[PDB]
Amino acid sequence: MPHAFKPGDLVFAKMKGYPHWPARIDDIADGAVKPPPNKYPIFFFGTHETAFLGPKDLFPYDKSKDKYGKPNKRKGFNEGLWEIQNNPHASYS
Repeated sequence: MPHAFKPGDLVFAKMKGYPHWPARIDDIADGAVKPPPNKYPIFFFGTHETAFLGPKDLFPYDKSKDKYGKPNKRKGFNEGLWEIQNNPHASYS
């Protein structure tokens, strides 16, 4: 049975106006800005952008990849597919 989301989990993350996007739940570094309550820091692969999202926009990667893990025209998307498949826990700093 599923647990709550935790840093390191891989997802497709949904934002208004964008396709479901390969992403991870990030850690928050010491001294770094924390997310709002009930929100997680999402690191989007490919773009390497962060946004704060709740579980309603987070689709676990293993269950979702056959649907959402397909090339997309949008900038950064296909780089993002490579990252989540090939080195999803690397530093992209």
